Amino acid sequence: HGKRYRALLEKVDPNKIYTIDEAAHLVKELATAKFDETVEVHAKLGIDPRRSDQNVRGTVSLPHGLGFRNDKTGAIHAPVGKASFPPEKLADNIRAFIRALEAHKPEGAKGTFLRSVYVTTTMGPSVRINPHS
RNA sequence: GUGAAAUACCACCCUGGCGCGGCUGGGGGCCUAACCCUCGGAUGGGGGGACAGCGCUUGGCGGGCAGUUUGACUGGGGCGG
Ligand SMILES: [Mg+2]
Ligand SMILES: [Mg+2]
Ligand SMILES: [Mg+2]
Ligand SMILES: [Mg+2]
Ligand SMILES: [Mg+2]
Ligand SMILES: [Mg+2]
Ligand SMILES: [Mg+2]
Ligand SMILES: [Mg+2]
Ligand SMILES: [Mg+2]
Ligand SMILES: [Mg+2]
Ligand SMILES: [Mg+2]
Ligand SMILES: [Mg+2]
Ligand SMILES: [Mg+2]
Ligand SMILES: [Mg+2]
Repeated sequence: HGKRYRALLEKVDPNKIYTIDEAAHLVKELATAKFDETVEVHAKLGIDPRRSDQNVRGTVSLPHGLGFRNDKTGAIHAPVGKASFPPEKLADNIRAFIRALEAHKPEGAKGTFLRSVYVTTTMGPSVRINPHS
């Protein structure tokens, strides 16, 4: 890689599990990008994609504005916006969409579901965050 | 742009691979000091050796033994029915 996140990886730690509100505020400072940062935080899920009965879909737009689908490998992705929103508001938006997921969580789906959510951007790292606290 | 999927820095995952480490399971070899055998001698020497033996536990083979079962009707009983 470059020195983009080799300047930035000694301040942000993947090893020791973290929670949202303390690890939420660093998402715009962790991206050294030149342009237009669109943050994406994600976790994979414990449902077997090999059966379509357990899949999940929809379109639910976020309150704040532009600026959910599971794959066949069983992870989850979604855009939360554009550069736009600041660092301290996302404790409000970092628990926002994350509670729209579990709405359509399947019943015959087996296992702990939000597994490892790593707060990231298009431009950014692996850092542990709790889905809840 | 004629394949529908886009060839960026990223993370989050699939599949096989190596790499380190964490809990590890399995194999091999050598060693002696437990344990076993032995030695005119021994707090020692030689041999076998963590096997074997012995305890607890697992499943198996098991008339060598043990306890028993092996029906009634019936022109006697069995055989047949
Ligand atoms: Mg030897
Ligand atoms: Mg010896
Ligand atoms: Mg001796
Ligand atoms: Mg000896
Ligand atoms: Mg020897
Ligand atoms: Mg033994
Ligand atoms: Mg008998
Ligand atoms: Mg018998
Ligand atoms: Mg008899
Ligand atoms: Mg009779
Ligand atoms: Mg008669
Ligand atoms: Mg008669
Ligand atoms: Mg008769
Ligand atoms: Mg008869």
